[PDB]
Amino acid sequence: SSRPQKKGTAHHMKTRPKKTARWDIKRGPAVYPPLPPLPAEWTIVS
RNA sequence: AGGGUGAAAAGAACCCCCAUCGGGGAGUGAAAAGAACAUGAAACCGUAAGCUCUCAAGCAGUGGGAGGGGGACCAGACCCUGACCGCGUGCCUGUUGAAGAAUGAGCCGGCGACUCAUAGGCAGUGGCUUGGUUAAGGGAACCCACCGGAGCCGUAGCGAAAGCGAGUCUUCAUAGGGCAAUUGUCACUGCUUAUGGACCCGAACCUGGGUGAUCUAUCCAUGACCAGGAUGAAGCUUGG
RNA sequence: AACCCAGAGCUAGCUGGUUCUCCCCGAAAUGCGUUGAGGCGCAGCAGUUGACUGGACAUCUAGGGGUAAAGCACUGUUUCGGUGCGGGCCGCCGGUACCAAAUCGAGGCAAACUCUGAAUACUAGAUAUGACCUCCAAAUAACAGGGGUCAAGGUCGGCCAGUGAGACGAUGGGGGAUAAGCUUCAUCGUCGAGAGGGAAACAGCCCGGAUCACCAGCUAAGGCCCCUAAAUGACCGCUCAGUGAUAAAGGAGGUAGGGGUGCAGAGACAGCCAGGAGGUUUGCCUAGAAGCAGCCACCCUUGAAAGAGUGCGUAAUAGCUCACUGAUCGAGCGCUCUUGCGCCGAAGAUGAACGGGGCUAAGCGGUCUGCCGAAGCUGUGGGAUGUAAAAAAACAUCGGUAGGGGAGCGUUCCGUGUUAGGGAGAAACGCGUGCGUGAGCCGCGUUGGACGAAGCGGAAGCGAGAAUGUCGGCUUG
RNA sequence: GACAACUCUCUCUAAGGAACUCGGCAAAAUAGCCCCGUAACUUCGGGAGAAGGGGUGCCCCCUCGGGGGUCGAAGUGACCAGGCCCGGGCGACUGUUUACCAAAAACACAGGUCUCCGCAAAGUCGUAAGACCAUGUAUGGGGGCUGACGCCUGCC
RNA sequence: CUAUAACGGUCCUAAGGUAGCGAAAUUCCUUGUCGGGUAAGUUCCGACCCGCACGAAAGGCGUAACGAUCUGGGCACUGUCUCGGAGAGAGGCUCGGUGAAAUAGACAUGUCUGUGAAGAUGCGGACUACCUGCACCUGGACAGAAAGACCCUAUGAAGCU
RNA sequence: CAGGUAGACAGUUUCUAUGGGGCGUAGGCCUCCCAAAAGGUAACGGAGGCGUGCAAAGGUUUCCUCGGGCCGGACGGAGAUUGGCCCUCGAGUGCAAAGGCAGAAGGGAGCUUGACUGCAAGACCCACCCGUCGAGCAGGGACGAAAGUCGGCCUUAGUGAUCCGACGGUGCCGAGUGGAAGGGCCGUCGCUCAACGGAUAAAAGUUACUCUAGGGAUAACAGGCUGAUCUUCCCCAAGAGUUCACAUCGACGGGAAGGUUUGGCACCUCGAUGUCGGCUCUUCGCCACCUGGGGCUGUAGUAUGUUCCAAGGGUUGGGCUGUUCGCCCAUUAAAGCGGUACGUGAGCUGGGUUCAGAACGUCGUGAGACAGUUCGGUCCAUAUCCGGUGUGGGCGUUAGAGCAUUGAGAGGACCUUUCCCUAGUACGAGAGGACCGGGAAGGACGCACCUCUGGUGUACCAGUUAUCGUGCCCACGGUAAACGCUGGGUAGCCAAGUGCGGAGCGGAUAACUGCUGAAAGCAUCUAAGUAGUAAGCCCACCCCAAGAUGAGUGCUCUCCUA
RNA sequence: UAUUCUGGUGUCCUAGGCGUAGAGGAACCACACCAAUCCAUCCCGAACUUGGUGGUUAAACUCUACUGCGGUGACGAUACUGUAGGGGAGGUCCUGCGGAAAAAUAGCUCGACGCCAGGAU
Ligand SMILES: [Mg+2]
Ligand SMILES: [Mg+2]
Ligand SMILES: [Mg+2]
Ligand SMILES: [Mg+2]
Ligand SMILES: [Mg+2]
Ligand SMILES: [Mg+2]
Ligand SMILES: [Mg+2]
Ligand SMILES: [Mg+2]
Ligand SMILES: [Mg+2]
Ligand SMILES: [Mg+2]
Ligand SMILES: [Mg+2]
Ligand SMILES: [Mg+2]
Ligand SMILES: [Mg+2]
Ligand SMILES: [Mg+2]
Ligand SMILES: [Mg+2]
Ligand SMILES: [Mg+2]
Ligand SMILES: [Mg+2]
Ligand SMILES: [Mg+2]
Ligand SMILES: [Mg+2]
Ligand SMILES: [Mg+2]
Ligand SMILES: [Mg+2]
Ligand SMILES: [Mg+2]
Ligand SMILES: [Mg+2]
Ligand SMILES: [Mg+2]
Ligand SMILES: [Mg+2]
Ligand SMILES: [Mg+2]
Ligand SMILES: [Mg+2]
Ligand SMILES: [Mg+2]
Ligand SMILES: [Mg+2]
Ligand SMILES: [Mg+2]
Ligand SMILES: [Mg+2]
Ligand SMILES: [Mg+2]
Ligand SMILES: [Mg+2]
Ligand SMILES: [Mg+2]
Ligand SMILES: [Mg+2]
Ligand SMILES: [Mg+2]
Ligand SMILES: [Mg+2]
Ligand SMILES: [Mg+2]
Ligand SMILES: [Mg+2]
Ligand SMILES: [Mg+2]
Ligand SMILES: [Mg+2]
Ligand SMILES: [Mg+2]
Ligand SMILES: [Mg+2]
Ligand SMILES: [Mg+2]
Ligand SMILES: [Mg+2]
Ligand SMILES: [Mg+2]
Ligand SMILES: [Mg+2]
Ligand SMILES: [Mg+2]
Ligand SMILES: [Mg+2]
Ligand SMILES: [Mg+2]
Ligand SMILES: [Mg+2]
Ligand SMILES: [Mg+2]
Ligand SMILES: [Mg+2]
Ligand SMILES: [Mg+2]
Ligand SMILES: [Mg+2]
Ligand SMILES: [Mg+2]
Ligand SMILES: [Mg+2]
Ligand SMILES: [Mg+2]
Ligand SMILES: [Mg+2]
Ligand SMILES: [Mg+2]
Ligand SMILES: [Mg+2]
Ligand SMILES: [Mg+2]
Ligand SMILES: [Mg+2]
Ligand SMILES: [Mg+2]
Ligand SMILES: [Mg+2]
Ligand SMILES: [Mg+2]
Ligand SMILES: [Mg+2]
Ligand SMILES: [Mg+2]
Ligand SMILES: [Mg+2]
Ligand SMILES: [Mg+2]
Ligand SMILES: [Mg+2]
Ligand SMILES: [Mg+2]
Ligand SMILES: [Mg+2]
Ligand SMILES: [Mg+2]
Ligand SMILES: [Mg+2]
Ligand SMILES: [Mg+2]
Ligand SMILES: [Mg+2]
Ligand SMILES: [Mg+2]
Ligand SMILES: [Mg+2]
Ligand SMILES: [Mg+2]
Ligand SMILES: [Mg+2]
Ligand SMILES: [Mg+2]
Ligand SMILES: [Mg+2]
Ligand SMILES: [Mg+2]
Ligand SMILES: [Mg+2]
Ligand SMILES: [Mg+2]
Ligand SMILES: [Mg+2]
Ligand SMILES: [Mg+2]
Ligand SMILES: [Mg+2]
Ligand SMILES: [Mg+2]
Ligand SMILES: [Mg+2]
Ligand SMILES: [Mg+2]
Ligand SMILES: [Mg+2]
Ligand SMILES: [Mg+2]
Ligand SMILES: [Mg+2]
Ligand SMILES: [Mg+2]
Ligand SMILES: [Mg+2]
Ligand SMILES: [Mg+2]
Ligand SMILES: [Mg+2]
Ligand SMILES: [Mg+2]
Ligand SMILES: [Mg+2]
Ligand SMILES: [Mg+2]
Ligand SMILES: [Mg+2]
Ligand SMILES: [Mg+2]
Ligand SMILES: [Mg+2]
Ligand SMILES: [Mg+2]
Ligand SMILES: [Mg+2]
Ligand SMILES: [Mg+2]
Ligand SMILES: [Mg+2]
Ligand SMILES: [Mg+2]
Ligand SMILES: [Mg+2]
Ligand SMILES: [Mg+2]
Ligand SMILES: [Mg+2]
Ligand SMILES: [Mg+2]
Ligand SMILES: [Mg+2]
Ligand SMILES: [Mg+2]
Ligand SMILES: [Mg+2]
Ligand SMILES: [Mg+2]
Ligand SMILES: [Mg+2]
Ligand SMILES: [Mg+2]
Ligand SMILES: [Mg+2]
Ligand SMILES: [Mg+2]
Ligand SMILES: [Mg+2]
Ligand SMILES: [Mg+2]
Ligand SMILES: [Mg+2]
Ligand SMILES: [Mg+2]
Ligand SMILES: [Mg+2]
Ligand SMILES: [Mg+2]
Ligand SMILES: [Mg+2]
Ligand SMILES: [Mg+2]
Ligand SMILES: [Mg+2]
Ligand SMILES: [Mg+2]
Ligand SMILES: [Mg+2]
Ligand SMILES: [Mg+2]
Ligand SMILES: [Mg+2]
Ligand SMILES: [Mg+2]
Ligand SMILES: [Mg+2]
Ligand SMILES: [Mg+2]
Ligand SMILES: [Mg+2]
Ligand SMILES: [Mg+2]
Ligand SMILES: [Mg+2]
Ligand SMILES: [Mg+2]
Ligand SMILES: [Mg+2]
Ligand SMILES: [Mg+2]
Ligand SMILES: [Mg+2]
Ligand SMILES: [Mg+2]
Ligand SMILES: [Mg+2]
Ligand SMILES: [Mg+2]
Ligand SMILES: [Mg+2]
Ligand SMILES: [Mg+2]
Ligand SMILES: [Mg+2]
Ligand SMILES: [Mg+2]
Ligand SMILES: [Mg+2]
Ligand SMILES: [Mg+2]
Ligand SMILES: [Mg+2]
Ligand SMILES: [Mg+2]
Ligand SMILES: [Mg+2]
Ligand SMILES: [Mg+2]
Ligand SMILES: [Mg+2]
Ligand SMILES: [Mg+2]
Ligand SMILES: [Mg+2]
Ligand SMILES: [Mg+2]
Ligand SMILES: [Mg+2]
Ligand SMILES: [Mg+2]
Ligand SMILES: [Mg+2]
Repeated sequence: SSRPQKKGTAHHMKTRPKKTARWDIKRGPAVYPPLPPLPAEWTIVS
């Protein structure tokens, strides 16, 4: 055998998970319409 | 190495277990503090009561908490236990890097290491700045009032030096260049530096002075010892 | 080179150890010199303190250069070609198809070659508000400006540290075997000194830099059959090898596609029927060579077609069969590439060993949308440090080893003090639904039996888990 | 007490007989006494207990060893008590030695040879005084190398 | 005749190894080659000489006797062995009495494989495993008994030349 | 007092990196490359130089152009001197290399001494110490008509801090004062201080007699990484093989795997994590030595050759070695190769770490030394845990028991050689001589066993020696360790003795051989579907076995009294 | 003031150079010829020097023209690369955003600009 193996960090570089697919990279958080302005949390009644 | 019964031996009569020791009562005493006696932590050894483990894999915990128990007054809380699920590669040292199969610690409690003196530098605080300060020494014993200006720091530099001096050395030349044309000090506290063992513990050694020949190495004096058996040199006498 | 004592706490650039808490900042493993290499001096890069400053992050322009690429103008190198002085062999002063400089033509190569020559990098200059609340303009919005606050780089010094064994990864290279988790340099990233998520586990790969609380929310990297959070989602293609965990040359009617080129409707491929002749037994060679041991030639004729013969066969013939042609059959078929995914090549030593179970998708490409996913970001509350000099209110900030700075707690003792308090129970010992960022404090006792706080100050034999420490006590076996 | 494995101190083991093993390590074997016999080799002393063989108890009889009988599987019946032979190296020999991992081929040795020393000697120990050498005197005393006996000991 | 070299030439030294021995306690290559002993011989004996690198008082070559010497072979003999067996004692084992030690971070202390400072009970994935004794066995725990004798360092120590 | 002179004696020194051994080599400076177009930059990376030289090779004024082709010219030739045309920087420049430089920095001529004194703004380089460039100013000059140039050299190497001394100068100091001695200052000289930032003026070895503190920051073994070397293949096919590349070989080259050889690395442990052989004891891999089944053959037969599947079993006994290796003897079916830390040292034992003694050869003056040889030479261990082989208790198994079993799972064993029928039949001209299927005897191994043959048999029985007891004879007893010594021996235990075992027209496969048969109207062992077939795999055989917590099923028994 | 021409003299530059063909003699520049007291040749009045002649555009220089050589040289695209990733056992390949050659060809090129003296218009 004239080929080596992948030890330690080398091996990590090779084997770590990646999304190659151009479509999954370009995804993102959903865009939800804004919320109507909400009331005051707690009010003091005197 | 081995300290502390009580104020006082009042150190426990008498009965019981009973060969003695040891104990349980009674009695002494504020207390038994009962002679292995004063406070009496930890390791370690147990005894009892509450919950719980015998299909289980785990640096023993932690977040969640089934079921069961306990002392409450803010009874929806606290405390003990712990069905099962999740997460969780002892500590130190030292390393590019450790859970390491890298070193170190059996466990528990004590002892155990940047100290002191004196100087130098710097910082922080004061005191004086009619410059600052005293050293040894003297002191109603110490401390301390009051002394003690000898010293020391700051007020002029340049130059090897004579020497000159707000200048001076280098120069034929100030022509240029160099260096100068100003500055507090005495304490206390801290950080560092230096000198002494100088953060602690740890060598093999080095030298000086003694002590050893009852062991062993040689010898010296004077004693003692070596069962039993073989073999048969010289020499000597016999005779060719 | 005895022993004991003394100098002696010898000396040890070496190894081990060096004890309370919280807050802020925070490295280096490089260069030079060294009887130096595991030490040290200075520099580089901490911290704290002052003095000057005006930047940094971006944007554009300008400089010089000789790397990457490229090239043959020089220096080498090199192949063949053209021409050839120059040499070898022969003759007798005669011959040739033999080796060869320079130049030409063609074609290359180069760390120590350059007529050329980038990108970045370096040096320099010039252009441009970092955010947030307010005032605001008849005034609303926005814009403009005033005002206020905050954040942000650098040189020179003072005081005073560590560091001077680095590791891998990306990239450029040298040594080595374009071997090594090897080694040695250069520009960077992470680890060192960095927790969290993804990587089955997994210093150095990817995301992200942890003030703290929350049984809230949105996301990054990465994921969505069950173990195990989210789609047993959607729509296109592919794979049949459990490929989906790894390796090459090479092999191949594997398979799904794409592109050229042959033919054909007077019938193309395969099958089946027949023919496959004459010269001639071609010449040579040979005992023989007759298509078929070997050598050379490989034409011609009759023809629908038939090679002086593709293979078998004979001692040599014969014989079988192929190339090619007519017929039959009636719609595709030939030989070429080339992608994608597979197959074989592919074989080790304790036992599935490639996360498991499993899956023809739960594998692989391509496209669409939901969700999960961290200590990142948001939400709601507390703390601290810097502005900063009381607050309060802002804004920013708060990972951290070596290491530096700030703020504290506790122990014994002294001053106040022959203190307050204490046989109406001190110290100590044991406890706490008490209060602190912690060191700890405050309170309580069916223990204990005589001392002794707080405050405001002072001093140290002042804090222990590590020293094969050390002395006692007690285990384990 | 019991009578496992295994270890150790011991006895025995069919057929074989060193095949074991680094190596016959350890075991087994031999063994006294009397009688016969006894090699190479030699420094003529040895070798030599060479090797190898026979006999052995208890009774009577004869002579002062011999004959006859008789038991036993076995008679020096236990204990005690040599295995031997053929070779080679090294060292002549008996001796000495590393207390506690080495007993030898190392050390010694008789012998050899060199050299110093005439006596108030050389040599050794003492700062010195002096002591040893030696109450000796070159057939003696120091020191160096070699190592019986045999053959020798070459060149520079 | 292949060969070898008594014999010559030259070189250099103070001079160039004579007698005797020789694969040896000396021989590297090397288990030299030959002969013997053995069914088979890296040892042994004899001889060759090509003495890496014998040699003449650091003695050379012989040698009878001697040796708890080193080394080869042979007869006798045997559990040394083929290939183990049985027995006796002292332990081991049970019961009563007395009663240690080295060791020890804490240990609730499986296997395979993978990972990892590159050989894991302790991290991952599977697999296997009721709790706990006793007798035996010694593969592991990088098992235990402190400076690693070997290698390097130290401007260490000592002895010796 | 002086000179000489003994490691007899004393104190000390003996560098760093080599390949972390000897040995010689290297250590400062300069140029080029590496060096990634600023500068800087390492390697035991690749090339070379320097430790000076010139009185002109310096200064200046002024003039000039080298080299290389081709041609002419007495000797004279390839090449000397001379003439001429073409190319234009290819020569030169004291000496390396680099960068420069053509009416020049290159060649010549004339005059010289600036190869000056006093200096110096500012820069570059920079840890420091050093190092480099320099406009400008004054003095006194050289050359030049003058402008101007000149503080050595086209540039970059040609060097050495400090202390100390030496010579020449000097308006300085001069220990009461005057002088002197001696010093200061300026100029300069003196080290291969070359280990070149120089430790002193002055310095080598050795330790296996050794020791201390440390680290393996650095090796020796093993582990890991790597795989050059090694081992096993595959690709191409020049040929060989009567014809014929591919029965069998396969040159020139290529592509791999493995991790067993010799290595590289230094990640690993240094304290007591240690190499090669045997003994005992396993176990696993397959690249298959034999045994089972096949394909091809240049296979007639027997026997081969090569290759495919196959690791269930097997793989002897000796002479020789420290050995891995290897050689032989006699067998054998065959006497396989590897891994497991030499697999195995808290299981055993030899060497090896050649420890201290000694001797030989050799090196060294020497102490001593040797990957030379030789003789001698101490490794301990009561098992805590895991792991194992056995053997119990507890508890579970849903009321408690006693028996009998099913069998998930686990193991043991299924091995092999001759000979004889078949048949001297096929096969072959003969010589030779089968496949297939039957039968016996053996081997090894396993399971038992004691009838026989034995071994032991300290239960016993007999002889017998010495001796002391029982009063003495007789006869017995003790002792001669754990039989005094011998001769026998039953039961037990045991083997060399005796038996027995290895069975399967069961199941499913590997290779291979096949039948029907498409995709490609042909063919094809395969795509559908099936048939044969292996010492292999699984059931059957033999023991264990419901803690098989999934704790099974069956039969029976017992649950009183108040 | 212009313009044209000759000679001198510079600066800028794309470095204007060689070749072929043509033009210039009144002026200007040059050679040609002749003689050597200043000076001159390592030999030579060749060069350099002083003083004459009056010949010629032959050489030289000058001016116009021309791509044959020479010099210069794109646009595009490609190689390379900065940064953000991806593939491969590796040697090395690929993508996005930004920069961007060398070579080769297409073209360009027979310089530009200024002062002085001297003629001519
Ligand atoms: Mg490999
Ligand atoms: Mg991984
Ligand atoms: Mg995403
Ligand atoms: Mg009483
Ligand atoms: Mg009594
Ligand atoms: Mg009493
Ligand atoms: Mg009472
Ligand atoms: Mg009372
Ligand atoms: Mg008490
Ligand atoms: Mg279970
Ligand atoms: Mg458990
Ligand atoms: Mg470590
Ligand atoms: Mg370490
Ligand atoms: Mg301790
Ligand atoms: Mg320990
Ligand atoms: Mg203390
Ligand atoms: Mg200190
Ligand atoms: Mg002090
Ligand atoms: Mg005495
Ligand atoms: Mg005495
Ligand atoms: Mg005595
Ligand atoms: Mg006497
Ligand atoms: Mg006596
Ligand atoms: Mg006697
Ligand atoms: Mg001593
Ligand atoms: Mg001390
Ligand atoms: Mg002292
Ligand atoms: Mg010292
Ligand atoms: Mg910070
Ligand atoms: Mg050091
Ligand atoms: Mg700083
Ligand atoms: Mg440029
Ligand atoms: Mg260039
Ligand atoms: Mg290039
Ligand atoms: Mg190129
Ligand atoms: Mg060229
Ligand atoms: Mg060309
Ligand atoms: Mg280059
Ligand atoms: Mg150019
Ligand atoms: Mg250009
Ligand atoms: Mg840029
Ligand atoms: Mg350094
Ligand atoms: Mg280093
Ligand atoms: Mg790296
Ligand atoms: Mg490069
Ligand atoms: Mg290569
Ligand atoms: Mg560190
Ligand atoms: Mg970081
Ligand atoms: Mg990051
Ligand atoms: Mg943040
Ligand atoms: Mg933060
Ligand atoms: Mg979401
Ligand atoms: Mg789910
Ligand atoms: Mg789906
Ligand atoms: Mg797979
Ligand atoms: Mg035929
Ligand atoms: Mg899976
Ligand atoms: Mg969160
Ligand atoms: Mg947090
Ligand atoms: Mg938080
Ligand atoms: Mg945050
Ligand atoms: Mg605050
Ligand atoms: Mg604040
Ligand atoms: Mg404040
Ligand atoms: Mg912090
Ligand atoms: Mg710190
Ligand atoms: Mg107190
Ligand atoms: Mg007190
Ligand atoms: Mg308190
Ligand atoms: Mg009282
Ligand atoms: Mg103290
Ligand atoms: Mg105990
Ligand atoms: Mg017994
Ligand atoms: Mg006996
Ligand atoms: Mg026997
Ligand atoms: Mg016999
Ligand atoms: Mg013996
Ligand atoms: Mg015996
Ligand atoms: Mg006899
Ligand atoms: Mg004899
Ligand atoms: Mg011998
Ligand atoms: Mg002797
Ligand atoms: Mg001894
Ligand atoms: Mg002896
Ligand atoms: Mg001796
Ligand atoms: Mg005398
Ligand atoms: Mg001797
Ligand atoms: Mg021999
Ligand atoms: Mg040998
Ligand atoms: Mg032998
Ligand atoms: Mg020799
Ligand atoms: Mg001699
Ligand atoms: Mg003899
Ligand atoms: Mg003796
Ligand atoms: Mg037995
Ligand atoms: Mg006993
Ligand atoms: Mg357990
Ligand atoms: Mg690994
Ligand atoms: Mg493992
Ligand atoms: Mg765990
Ligand atoms: Mg064990
Ligand atoms: Mg044992
Ligand atoms: Mg462990
Ligand atoms: Mg040193
Ligand atoms: Mg020293
Ligand atoms: Mg000495
Ligand atoms: Mg650069
Ligand atoms: Mg550079
Ligand atoms: Mg270098
Ligand atoms: Mg000159
Ligand atoms: Mg001037
Ligand atoms: Mg010159
Ligand atoms: Mg000096
Ligand atoms: Mg005087
Ligand atoms: Mg005077
Ligand atoms: Mg005086
Ligand atoms: Mg005087
Ligand atoms: Mg001067
Ligand atoms: Mg030095
Ligand atoms: Mg130096
Ligand atoms: Mg010196
Ligand atoms: Mg020795
Ligand atoms: Mg010593
Ligand atoms: Mg290991
Ligand atoms: Mg082939
Ligand atoms: Mg290391
Ligand atoms: Mg150990
Ligand atoms: Mg196979
Ligand atoms: Mg045949
Ligand atoms: Mg097999
Ligand atoms: Mg097997
Ligand atoms: Mg086998
Ligand atoms: Mg057979
Ligand atoms: Mg072995
Ligand atoms: Mg072991
Ligand atoms: Mg010698
Ligand atoms: Mg011995
Ligand atoms: Mg146990
Ligand atoms: Mg039950
Ligand atoms: Mg049964
Ligand atoms: Mg079954
Ligand atoms: Mg089971
Ligand atoms: Mg069977
Ligand atoms: Mg027949
Ligand atoms: Mg048969
Ligand atoms: Mg029997
Ligand atoms: Mg019987
Ligand atoms: Mg018997
Ligand atoms: Mg009697
Ligand atoms: Mg008796
Ligand atoms: Mg089948
Ligand atoms: Mg077939
Ligand atoms: Mg068909
Ligand atoms: Mg099928
Ligand atoms: Mg079968
Ligand atoms: Mg049951
Ligand atoms: Mg159940
Ligand atoms: Mg141009
Ligand atoms: Mg132009
Ligand atoms: Mg003309
Ligand atoms: Mg042109
Ligand atoms: Mg372009
Ligand atoms: Mg990239
Ligand atoms: Mg350009
Ligand atoms: Mg171009």
